[PDB]
Amino acid sequence: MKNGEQNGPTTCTNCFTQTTPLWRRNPEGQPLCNACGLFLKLHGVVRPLSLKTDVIKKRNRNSANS
DNA sequence: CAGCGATAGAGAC
DNA sequence: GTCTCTATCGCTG
Ligand SMILES: [Zn+2]
Repeated sequence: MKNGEQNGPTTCTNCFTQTTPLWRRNPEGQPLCNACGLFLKLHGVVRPLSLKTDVIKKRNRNSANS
């Protein structure tokens, strides 16, 4: 609905992180951030969310031009 | 033109 | 030396 606010802040229902380069979701339609959706889907087992970090290593980019 | 999945790399001990 | 975790890329419609 145009309010652009499901609630307001699209939040990871698994780790509450507001900072992420790509928003993922759970096969059940629940929103996830980058690592939760990528890790939970790949591992398929509960996980000490304590591995979570508010600091993300910025990587380079295989970009250039041509 | 934008978004997503899958794969691969690096670090620490 | 090995294992694990996470992010970015390329491709398509
Ligand atoms: Zn998350």
